Amino acid sequence: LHTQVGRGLLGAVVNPLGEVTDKFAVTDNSEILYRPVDNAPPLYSERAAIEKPFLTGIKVIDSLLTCGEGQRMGIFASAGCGKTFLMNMLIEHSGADIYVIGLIGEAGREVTETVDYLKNSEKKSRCVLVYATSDYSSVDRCNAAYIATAIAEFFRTEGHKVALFIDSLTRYARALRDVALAAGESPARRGYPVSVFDSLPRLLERPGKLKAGGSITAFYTVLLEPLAEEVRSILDGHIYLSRNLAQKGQFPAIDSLKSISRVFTQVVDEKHRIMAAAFRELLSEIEELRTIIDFGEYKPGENASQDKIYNKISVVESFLKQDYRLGFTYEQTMELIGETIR
Repeated sequence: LHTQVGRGLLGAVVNPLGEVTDKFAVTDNSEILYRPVDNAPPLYSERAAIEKPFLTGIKVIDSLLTCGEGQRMGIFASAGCGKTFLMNMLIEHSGADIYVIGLIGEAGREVTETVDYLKNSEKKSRCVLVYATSDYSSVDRCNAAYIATAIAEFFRTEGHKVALFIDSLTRYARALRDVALAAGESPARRGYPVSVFDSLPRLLERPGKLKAGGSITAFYTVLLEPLAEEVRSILDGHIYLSRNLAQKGQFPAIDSLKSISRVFTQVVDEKHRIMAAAFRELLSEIEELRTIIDFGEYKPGENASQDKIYNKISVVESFLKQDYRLGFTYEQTMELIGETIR
């Protein structure tokens, strides 16, 4: 019910008991303080309105799905689809002050995959990893998410721009269902006033930007295969990783036409907003021609409008794809997308 926080956790891997068990980086600072894991959410009067962009360095996101400081964004994918590789990019190419990663219920050579990644990351000195493998109990698998959030909340009160990753909400929700059985309750025959099922919106309401402090921009992963629609109505947007786009060699497999950032128009300016709308129309026209092509109905020179759209497919695909080791500045992204829409 209380856990370690502070700058002394930077570079450390913490287990569901709040103990440091490993380090992927060692830091000068030793500050270790103690805070409760069940913090209340910010009153509406303490939250600031989301109005500043959280740049990710990912071209399709920064242009068409622009995130905001304090936003909570879902990442929806069937494994895999590359959900883990997209998050690695989000860590590597964004510009947060501090990254806090929570691996819930993952097999556990998965955690070493991530520790090893963090061990070689340029952001190693500003990450904290909280983990829970599959051997740990459902109470412990749940507690990893609560501990990661409390750690992130401390850094936000200190004024830091924090990014939080919970992977995954699905296995969290599964462990959450197991915990509910201990209380005698199931999704249909649920408890009141306290159900573990309503622990889900409370955990998700903790991110945001404080008027008197920093911000927590949170990314929650959801594994596709009903959990997704409730999380969908709680969050401020969702990124959809497509089984189709991965098989065709498009990474990141983000389907822009099925993804949205609801604060988009509050966090980019007008000259951005016009280019994004024009590009979204170009994608929609490319898909419609794909189905004309698959139907064997496209013939060059027959329809000048289709021919122009056809010759744009390669430059749009070139903009969409991104080498996972490459990050792009906002100016670079807007310059590239404008040439695409030219």
